[PDB]
Amino acid sequence: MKELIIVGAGGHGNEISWLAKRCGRVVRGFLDNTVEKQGTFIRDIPVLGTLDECSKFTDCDFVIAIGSPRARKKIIEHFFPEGEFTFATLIDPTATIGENIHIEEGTMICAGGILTVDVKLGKHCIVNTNAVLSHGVILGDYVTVAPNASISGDVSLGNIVEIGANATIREKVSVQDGAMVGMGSVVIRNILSNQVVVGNPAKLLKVIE
Amino acid sequence: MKELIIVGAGGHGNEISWLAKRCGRVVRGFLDNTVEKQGTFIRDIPVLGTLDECSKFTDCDFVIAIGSPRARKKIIEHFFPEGEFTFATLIDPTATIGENIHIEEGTMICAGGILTVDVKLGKHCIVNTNAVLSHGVILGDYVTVAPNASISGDVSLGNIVEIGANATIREKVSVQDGAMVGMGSVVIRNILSNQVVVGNPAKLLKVIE
Amino acid sequence: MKELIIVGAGGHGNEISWLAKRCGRVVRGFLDNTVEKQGTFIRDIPVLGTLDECSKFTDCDFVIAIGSPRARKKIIEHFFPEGEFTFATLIDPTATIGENIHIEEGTMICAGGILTVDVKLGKHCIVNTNAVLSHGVILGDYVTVAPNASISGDVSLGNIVEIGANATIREKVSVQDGAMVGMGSVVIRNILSNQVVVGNPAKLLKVIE
Ligand SMILES: CC(=O)SCCNC(=O)CCNC(=O)[C@H](O)C(C)(C)COP(=O)(O)OP(=O)(O)OC[C@H]1O[C@@H](n2cnc3c(N)ncnc32)[C@H](O)[C@@H]1OP(=O)(O)O
Ligand SMILES: CC(=O)SCCNC(=O)CCNC(=O)[C@H](O)C(C)(C)COP(=O)(O)OP(=O)(O)OC[C@H]1O[C@@H](n2cnc3c(N)ncnc32)[C@H](O)[C@@H]1OP(=O)(O)O
Ligand SMILES: CC(=O)SCCNC(=O)CCNC(=O)[C@H](O)C(C)(C)COP(=O)(O)OP(=O)(O)OC[C@H]1O[C@@H](n2cnc3c(N)ncnc32)[C@H](O)[C@@H]1OP(=O)(O)O
Ligand SMILES: Cc1cn([C@H]2C[C@H](O)[C@@H](COP(=O)(O)OP(=O)(O)O)O2)c(=O)[nH]c1=O
Ligand SMILES: Cc1cn([C@H]2C[C@H](O)[C@@H](COP(=O)(O)OP(=O)(O)O)O2)c(=O)[nH]c1=O
Ligand SMILES: Cc1cn([C@H]2C[C@H](O)[C@@H](COP(=O)(O)OP(=O)(O)O)O2)c(=O)[nH]c1=O
Ligand code: NA
Ligand code: NA
Repeated sequence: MKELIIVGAGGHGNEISWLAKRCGRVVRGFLDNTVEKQGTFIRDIPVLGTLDECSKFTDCDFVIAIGSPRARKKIIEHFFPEGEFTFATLIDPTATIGENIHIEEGTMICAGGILTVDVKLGKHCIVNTNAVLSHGVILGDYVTVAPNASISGDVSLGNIVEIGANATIREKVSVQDGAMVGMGSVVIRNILSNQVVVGNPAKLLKVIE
Repeated sequence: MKELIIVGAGGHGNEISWLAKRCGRVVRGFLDNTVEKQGTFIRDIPVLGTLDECSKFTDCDFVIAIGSPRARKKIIEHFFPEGEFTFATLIDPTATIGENIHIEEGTMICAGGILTVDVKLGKHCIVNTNAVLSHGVILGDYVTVAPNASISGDVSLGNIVEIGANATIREKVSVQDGAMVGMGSVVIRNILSNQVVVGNPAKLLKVIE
Repeated sequence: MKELIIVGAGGHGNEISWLAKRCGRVVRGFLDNTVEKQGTFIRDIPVLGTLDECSKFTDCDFVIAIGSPRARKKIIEHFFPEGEFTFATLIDPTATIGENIHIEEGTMICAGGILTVDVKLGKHCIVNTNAVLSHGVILGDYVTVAPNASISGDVSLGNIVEIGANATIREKVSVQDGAMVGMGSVVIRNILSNQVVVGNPAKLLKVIE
């Protein structure tokens, strides 16, 4: 397999370098724009430079290890024009991937995650540690599912949706593009575009756009 | 082992056909009363007919893959008179079954579930994906534990109890027959028969009967 | 390896005898002060006597299998003077221990627990079943993390902190010494010393000292 460039040397990039290693991949390094991170390492893996150096590594697979759905979309749209780069799909050896699971390029399925049956993910999704996506779940592009999220059957998550840590989503709930579910929320109603909901039961906090 | 008939071709039957396959079982097919499902398949496995065709398959093990505790009880009482049929016990290879675990016929323990020590389950129980039953937990017959439920030590769950996804139950809590705990509930008090409780902390919503 | 003495023959000691067995350890027995437990067993393992018999077993490793952080501290300070005894570190074969994980003596990591990267634990910590400690998490001494707790990145847990079952802690939150987070709490603010917080979102209930 090609060596991997990880975009993002923060908390998510730290954990995705670990995922890559567990997947048997060689990480060439990170690209990160943070001034303080130039010349730095995570566990023997160098920050090689800024995102505008990505054209130096067309021989590598990429993943965008940045938790914010919008930040991944923005990076793809600016730095990764269609067909110029290839993207890894990283599935932790301890993740459970069942039957009729469809996962598009750039997606990261972390340790202990469970996707049961008939689950569809778009490009550059994240399913973090110990999260569960039950039967018939659909994710759009650039969806972030945080650790321990509980995504019940037939839930639909639009593009650039974020589901916070240990939140719970009732079966058949639809979450429209750009919405965010706070950590620990108990979601029993559909959510409209760009809405942030929090609490038990989940209620509208604010709109993100 | 005998081939398996799965009663219920909905969301739970979909996931239990997957469980059966993972357990090395051959699923002969589903029985389901849904008109729209006659002549249909889940992933190469046929809906063979209606529940009143169950006497055609006495050479098979059965499981009742229907999430509603009352629906499983009703099906057993009408269609499965004592000693006429045999029932599978399905334990996912990725479920953790510890020591002095007692599980009665027809029970389904799904992927990533954990039963630690001194746990007792009655007949036709479901412990769904990533749920944890800690030391001394007792389930009656026809108990449903949804994905990611957190059932602390020495909790007692009566017959036809349902514990919703990612709910949490305080140690030593008793839940009397027929009660339901909403998804995400934080249960710190005993629950009486047929009560539905929701929220954090869990409070009485309504009575189911 | 040395045979193990487990201090505490209650619910936690029951589960830690199971952990020890899974770790390939031989448990010589329990020490427990409970009058009713003298001459009793858990699953072929005897209660040998009271804690003041610990000097009879300097040839054994010890673990303090008592959930209360303060009870472990009190037992260590009274019965286990510095350098007189050795302590086991027990990590369930189904726990995931990632890279640059530092765990001090007497710590118990239970079945399905996940510590990702750059996690530091002090002495006599407990990480119970299916809990997740994400990148950069730091635990002091005598920290209890209950089943299914969701401890996000860069969270700091002081000494004698207790995090209740299936609680969720927002990234970068600091919890000062002696605080307790109720089961199912959604913690989005720092917590001060000896504070008990409950609920969604977590709010001050009382002070423990
Ligand atoms: C490995 C990893 O670490 S992956 C990362 C895992 N982390 C997550 O999933 C955390 C996701 N983040 C959240 O849930 C945040 O709490 C957010 C984004 C919803 C809101 O954060 P902020 O915009 O900083 O909101 P803030 O904390 O200032 O709170 C504003 C109000 O909303 C409430 N609130 C905010 N978040 C939540 C929540 N998750 N649940 C309940 N109430 C909440 C607050 O109580 C406050 O109410 P008030 O006006 O009555 O005081
Ligand atoms: C693989 C799988 O998918 S397995 C399936 C996993 N799914 C589950 O576990 C979900 C279990 N279902 C639930 O928890 C449901 O929310 C139920 C059954 C408790 C209630 O559903 P309904 O009867 O449809 O109640 P409904 O949604 O109309 O809400 C009624 C009231 O209760 C409240 N409420 C309902 N459920 C909950 C909940 N889980 N938590 C908090 N509040 C709740 C609502 O906010 C509403 O309050 P209001 O009167 O102030 O508006
Ligand atoms: C394998 C295993 O079993 S490991 C063990 C796992 N167990 C745990 O993690 C449980 C931890 N314990 C808790 O969370 C407890 O609920 C505690 C310690 C916070 C409080 O317990 P107590 O001191 O007995 O408080 P009590 O139950 O009397 O409730 C007092 C008030 O706080 C509220 N409250 C208490 N705990 C909680 C909670 N976790 N969430 C929300 N509200 C709570 C009650 O609703 C009550 O409010 P009121 O005054 O409005 O009636
Ligand atoms: C949005 C964005 C972020 N970054 C980097 C800056 C930070 O080091 C990193 C984000 O790290 P951090 O803020 O910890 O968040 P995350 O959980 O997504 O890792 O991403 C870029 O290099 N370019 C970008 O366009
Ligand atoms: C109660 C009941 C249900 N069913 C079928 C109808 C539906 O296809 C199926 C239930 O599917 P569904 O409604 O998705 O719920 P579950 O989560 O339990 O699968 O069970 C019967 O065939 N007979 C019965 O007596
Ligand atoms: C605090 C303390 C407890 N114990 C014992 C008494 C009980 O049997 C046991 C605690 O069991 P229990 O009360 O079930 O709680 P836990 O979850 O910690 O097991 O610890 C001692 O023997 N000495 C002590 O100093
Ligand atoms: Na798990
Ligand atoms: Na959870």
